[PDB]
Amino acid sequence: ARDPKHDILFEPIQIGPKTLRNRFYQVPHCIGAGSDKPGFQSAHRSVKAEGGWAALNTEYCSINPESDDTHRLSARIWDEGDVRNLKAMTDEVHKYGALAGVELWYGGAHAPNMESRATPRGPSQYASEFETLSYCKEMDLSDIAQVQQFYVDAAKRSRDAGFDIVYVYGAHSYLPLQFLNPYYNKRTDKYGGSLENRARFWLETLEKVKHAVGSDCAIATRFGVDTVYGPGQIEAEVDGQKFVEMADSLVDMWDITIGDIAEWGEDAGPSRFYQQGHTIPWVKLVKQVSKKPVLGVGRYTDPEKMIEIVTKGYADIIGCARPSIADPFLPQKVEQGRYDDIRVCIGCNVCISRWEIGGPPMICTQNATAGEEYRRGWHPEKFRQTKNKDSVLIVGAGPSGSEAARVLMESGYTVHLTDTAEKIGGHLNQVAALPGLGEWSYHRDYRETQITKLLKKNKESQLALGQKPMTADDVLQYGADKVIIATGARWNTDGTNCLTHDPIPGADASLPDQLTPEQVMDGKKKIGKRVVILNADTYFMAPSLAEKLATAGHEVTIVSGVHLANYMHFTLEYPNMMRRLHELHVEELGDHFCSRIEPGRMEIYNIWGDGSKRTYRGPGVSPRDANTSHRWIEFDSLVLVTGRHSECTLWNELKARESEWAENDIKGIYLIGDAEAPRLIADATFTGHRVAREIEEANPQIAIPYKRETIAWGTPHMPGGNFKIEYKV
Amino acid sequence: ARDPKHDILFEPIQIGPKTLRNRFYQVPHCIGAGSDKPGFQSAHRSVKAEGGWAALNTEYCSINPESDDTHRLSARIWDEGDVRNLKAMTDEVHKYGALAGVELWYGGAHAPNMESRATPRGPSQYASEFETLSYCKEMDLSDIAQVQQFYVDAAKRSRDAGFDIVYVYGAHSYLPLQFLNPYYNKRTDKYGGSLENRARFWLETLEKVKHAVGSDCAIATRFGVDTVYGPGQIEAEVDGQKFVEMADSLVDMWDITIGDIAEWGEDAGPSRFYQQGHTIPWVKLVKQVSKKPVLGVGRYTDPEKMIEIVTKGYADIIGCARPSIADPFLPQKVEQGRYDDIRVCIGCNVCISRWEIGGPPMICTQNATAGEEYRRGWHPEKFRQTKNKDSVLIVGAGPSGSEAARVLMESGYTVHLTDTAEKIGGHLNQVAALPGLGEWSYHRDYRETQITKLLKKNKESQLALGQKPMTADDVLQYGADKVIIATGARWNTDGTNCLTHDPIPGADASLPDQLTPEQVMDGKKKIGKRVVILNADTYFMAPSLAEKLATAGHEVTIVSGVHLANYMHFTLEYPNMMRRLHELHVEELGDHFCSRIEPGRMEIYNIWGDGSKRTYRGPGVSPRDANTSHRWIEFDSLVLVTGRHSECTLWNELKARESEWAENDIKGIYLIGDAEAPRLIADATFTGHRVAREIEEANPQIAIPYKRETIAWGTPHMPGGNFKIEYKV
Ligand SMILES: *c1c(C)c(C)cc2c1nc1c(=O)[nH]c(=O)nc-1n2C[C@H](O)[C@H](O)[C@H](O)COP(=O)(O)O
Ligand SMILES: *c1c(C)c(C)cc2c1nc1c(=O)[nH]c(=O)nc-1n2C[C@H](O)[C@H](O)[C@H](O)COP(=O)(O)O
Ligand SMILES: Nc1ncnc2c1ncn2[C@@H]1O[C@H](COP(=O)(O)OP(=O)(O)O)[C@@H](O)[C@H]1O
Ligand SMILES: Nc1ncnc2c1ncn2[C@@H]1O[C@H](COP(=O)(O)OP(=O)(O)O)[C@@H](O)[C@H]1O
Ligand code: SF4
Ligand code: SF4
Repeated sequence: ARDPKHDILFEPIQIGPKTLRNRFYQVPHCIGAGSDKPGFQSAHRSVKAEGGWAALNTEYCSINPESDDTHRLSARIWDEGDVRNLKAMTDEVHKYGALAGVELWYGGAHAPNMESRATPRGPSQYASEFETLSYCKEMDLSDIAQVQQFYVDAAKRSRDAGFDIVYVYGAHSYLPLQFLNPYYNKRTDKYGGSLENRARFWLETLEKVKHAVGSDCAIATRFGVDTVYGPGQIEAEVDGQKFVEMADSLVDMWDITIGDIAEWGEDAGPSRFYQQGHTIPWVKLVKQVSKKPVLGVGRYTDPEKMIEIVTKGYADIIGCARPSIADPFLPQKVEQGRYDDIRVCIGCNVCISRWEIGGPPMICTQNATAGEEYRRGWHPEKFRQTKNKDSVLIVGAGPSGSEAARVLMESGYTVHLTDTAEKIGGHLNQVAALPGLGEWSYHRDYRETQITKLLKKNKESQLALGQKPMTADDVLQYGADKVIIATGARWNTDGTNCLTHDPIPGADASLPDQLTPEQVMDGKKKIGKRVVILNADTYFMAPSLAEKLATAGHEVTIVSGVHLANYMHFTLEYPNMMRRLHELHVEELGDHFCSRIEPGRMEIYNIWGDGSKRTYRGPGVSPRDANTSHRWIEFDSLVLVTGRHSECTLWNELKARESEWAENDIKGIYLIGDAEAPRLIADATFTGHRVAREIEEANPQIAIPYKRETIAWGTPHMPGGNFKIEYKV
Repeated sequence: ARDPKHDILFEPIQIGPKTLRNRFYQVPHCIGAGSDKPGFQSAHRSVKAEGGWAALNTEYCSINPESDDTHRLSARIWDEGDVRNLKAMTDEVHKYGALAGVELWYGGAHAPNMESRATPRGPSQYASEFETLSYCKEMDLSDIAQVQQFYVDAAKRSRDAGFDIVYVYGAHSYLPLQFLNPYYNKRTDKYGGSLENRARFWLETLEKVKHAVGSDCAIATRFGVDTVYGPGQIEAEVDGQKFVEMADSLVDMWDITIGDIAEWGEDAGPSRFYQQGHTIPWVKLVKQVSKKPVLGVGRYTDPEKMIEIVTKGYADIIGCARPSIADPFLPQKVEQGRYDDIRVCIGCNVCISRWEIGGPPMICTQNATAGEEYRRGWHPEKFRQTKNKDSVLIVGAGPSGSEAARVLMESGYTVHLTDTAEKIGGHLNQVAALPGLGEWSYHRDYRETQITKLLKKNKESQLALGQKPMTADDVLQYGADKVIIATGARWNTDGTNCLTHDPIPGADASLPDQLTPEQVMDGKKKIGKRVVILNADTYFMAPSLAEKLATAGHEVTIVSGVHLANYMHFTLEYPNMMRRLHELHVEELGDHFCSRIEPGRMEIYNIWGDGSKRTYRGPGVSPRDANTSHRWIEFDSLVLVTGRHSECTLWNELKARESEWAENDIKGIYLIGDAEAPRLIADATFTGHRVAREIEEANPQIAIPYKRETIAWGTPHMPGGNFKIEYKV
């Protein structure tokens, strides 16, 4: 039964000329579809509509080619061709009884315009702090009028495309906020200086947009009410509440964020630094002055926390981005009282990393169907049922083997899942114990819960933990029709790394003064005072180990041959991670790698130490002057973070005996997850989901084709257009 | 007329079953189109076919989704959709009598598969040294047979698509090279160990592809004959030549490069480091052993250098990528003896920088129609002719103003171009005087030459240099119908920068101990011994000034608030630039910026010195602990490289008197290039090209729409497919 206290989340609420059916609201978020992948855009949003979300929004939607985010992918509403592509989404969302919203965007200099080559315009000329080679033209009064007109023409196309909700977007330090914020706005005319003057651009845009479409569409606005930068950008109790009072009469609904664009991880709070509800102290300030409905995101996954912010009067509506990606059916699950089916977001920001890299589609660590709904036909809650009695043995219960188990049981198969480990979750169990990573637990907590539930409904299925390791003969004599090897990866013990692909002389994790991540996380092997971490990985392991050891009292130096924490730029974790290492006194030596190791010392070299001039010097000889930067540094312990290898011994043994499978009635054995190749957790989860989805295909080791959303030559994007080459001569 | 010694370049040569009409060959190169923008792909290659190139190749062309380069854009030949898209290019290239070629690609772990999410396969499992989070599965024998079959199926699709030339691609350390090269290949079976074994994968692939399509298509191979890394990878006189001998009977034509993928600026050599012909010492080693036609790229633009390598017997064919982008008509121009019309590539690698960023279309510093042929209808050598006698005044002869003059004169307009400078070229004249950048001067040399010749045939046009600066009154009284303002930008003199968008206290380049780039390049202002460069720019200025200053004997420290030379990662200059700074003893302080300057000293701070934990602390205060890393450093001279600002005073004065334009018979005044917003040189050039092409449009200040190559919802990419959402249930 639904807890009756949760009934309030299912009450409707008026927003201008529209009604939201409940309090679950998907705020605008990127997915890597834009107006470019209309199947993905429409499936991803309409699965959530079917899942019960009251309103579904596009990501940021450019109003004109001079706000082109290429190389990143935004939605666009430039012309009739975009109207058609985006209407595929509004039509589909409407079929499930939800509203659709579009977030009208203009970036100023933050949009680098790499496709359009156009010049962005802004309140003053500046080079973007985020796109540092991108500059804008300072607007004159006619520029201001013409960009306001872009907004009006876009709002009109938006109504043509079937949208119910139209935003003017002034969060993440985009144009309306640029004019509001003296960090950007240095004008001394009537659009700069006092708050009334600084607000003028956004207020006139709202008035013009509302005048164009507002009796048909709700006019929303998204506002970074505090830049979380201190004085000198926007402060909630200085300009923020006061802007709200100025704009309140024009806005049908407030959508509130904090932070800027360069560090928008302050908005999309990674769980490493921020808990559910972290934005409350700023967001709550808006309902203190607004007489309109208000939401403000804060990684809300828990209906207990949701009813708290509503009954205490801090927000009227529950806005979510990530939680809707991890679980498009979150609302229906709360409505039906299926709390234990809720697939809770871990705030890892892998979904965001995709968009930040610029171009790739979204993926999600929890939800292997995000991005897959359209092109592979994978609905998160509906699985093809087996028509046979086949059984599957799965060796290994980390993200990949556990997801395979969950999906195969959902599809009706008999599944035996086994692991030496005491509990489900494989390498994630030690990872989630790293400083800050505690919520990454939820990935294996969800799978433990679901697998336990699923066992009750197939009676032949089985979960066996803390078992002896499976051997090739155990597998061969197990009795399963098909077998999945999901045995994971381990960190290298011998210095092998992506720069040289070879061991490092003297590297050996069995020695008393060297350790792998696993040995560090296990916490039995002694670690001395001075610790060097030798790093050839660009994600979280080395910085997380550095933080762990430094908080535990060690003097830590990281020697990195690749850009330290580079992938954390994309998950937005990097700025706070670097501040954390700095507070903790961790020393960083970038651009160095290690050519050999001995007890208590290691030799390092600057990676740019070879001569700059290449000549042909013949065979057997380097074409550059020799690198003479080598020097010795000391340590008491050396932690090797140099890369990973697949644990695929068992697979190798079974394959060498493939001639024996048929006589043992084994029809197939497949290799997934880290054991095939070291993957992101999201991608290991994906491989388990995919093999389970395709377990009946000719070769389940290899994905079948997905639908591609690429133009077909001979079909013009513009309706009635001419697709042929035409020179202007 | 053509020099008779160039006649050799126009002799045909047989390659297997096909005939090249001349010795001008466009090797495979990225353009940002692949099979996804079939308009762009077909227009870009077919203009060159019209321009006399004997063969035009697609870029690297994936044979299967488990070699997907997303976020970077490759061609693809995975299915019938791609066959239709690429056939637009083969049909268009054939219309002009050239051969069309495709480059069959499989990247191993170098392809990060961010769209497909499939697992790449390789000779041994490694993490790519270029994509450092991307790992492959080690190939067993069936894997090898399967990937070989992918090449075969792609080659059959290629013949369907109408290609004449099919490559097995084994350069830039892609898969055939990975099996060849013990840096990657650690196998101990019959595909590893000896040369014969290491070559077996590439040899079998060639035999299979030749078998499938060889009667119909020339089989070419691209080979990184030396990795330029010394022993430990491929060396030309060790494995290189011996491999050519083993494969010679299978290959119709050799296409030779040097270098790997992580540092492929050794192949696409930047003029900063490499002259025309820089590859000859390695390339000529192939004809020492091969009996087949051979080419090897080397930034060839001069026909004198071209006949040298053919008459000496070092190559049979002139392969080009960049020269063909700068001038699609280079071969016709040589054929007709129009040497002074040749637009010579400057080796800036801005074209490549787009590809490297991942996703955007190619652009070109010399050729402002690259990427624009299809979507704007801009042919590089055909100009719509004016039908009126309108005159245009152009103030400033830098890359934008001189491009605008050139195009307007080619279009039949009367133009008067004026500048205070003694020579055409604007800010490029000092830029090209920086260490290594002398070849960048070709951009202005081309325009100086072209403008001089256009004046001889456009008799009412005029060039005036060494002029007094134009004032607003001079412009208003000048007598032109239209005016273009192209007055450029300057480096900031008060510390204004992209981090704070404000001046720095104490910054002022009028002080004797502080200098701008222009003051350094001018050479008059004295510079002291200890130099600090303060940098907030990510491209070439700060590194290039550091080189110049350290080579002149100064002790140089670079304090950089942004990632130093970040943009040079994309131009492939970064690795030799860092080696150059290291060998000159230039010190770098990354992650710091500057809070105030005084005579001989400046206060710097660590950019990550703020506390890592954000909390609500109310207005007037930072949400984090204070940054306490501030410290002073001394200098004798401080070079300010903090950002640029438009020089738009003349513009602002004319706009302030817009009410007088009609009295003075001025129909419009437009603002282009760096004076509208500081741009890359390629983009400043584009703005002048654009306004010239669009001088008759309603508002030439703003680009008209271009044709968009994005899918139309309702049309499936696969012929006969179903575009509608369908779930697998
Ligand atoms: C993209 C990505 C994938 C994320 C998760 C957030 C996001 C994305 N793109 C956005 C955009 O197009 N416009 C916009 O206004 N906001 C965008 N976001 C931020 C998102 O809307 C939320 O503000 C944050 O994710 C925090 O909310 P929550 O995920 O904790 O609920
Ligand atoms: C992309 C880019 C834009 C550049 C100019 C070169 C290039 C690109 N992509 C390539 C790819 O798809 N396959 C391939 O084999 N080579 C590719 N290239 C390298 C190019 O082919 C030449 O080897 C170099 O540019 C050197 O030749 P040149 O430009 O000096 O004539
Ligand atoms: N022979 C084996 N028998 C049983 N379990 C195994 C065996 N080999 C490895 N495992 C288990 O396989 C799991 C792989 O999990 P993990 O490393 O998280 O991989 P992934 O991320 O691919 O899911 C580990 O929990 C490990 O205990
Ligand atoms: N008032 C003026 N009258 C004539 N020329 C000017 C005036 N102001 C600036 N210039 C010239 O304009 C040119 C601008 O060139 P440049 O800086 O290279 O801009 P861009 O990169 O946009 O082409 C310089 O050569 C400069 O001398
Ligand atoms: S990738 Fe991590 S963050 Fe993003 S929605 Fe999924 S799960 Fe939450
Ligand atoms: S961008 Fe530069 S290197 Fe590339 S083709 Fe054009 S002029 Fe040559």
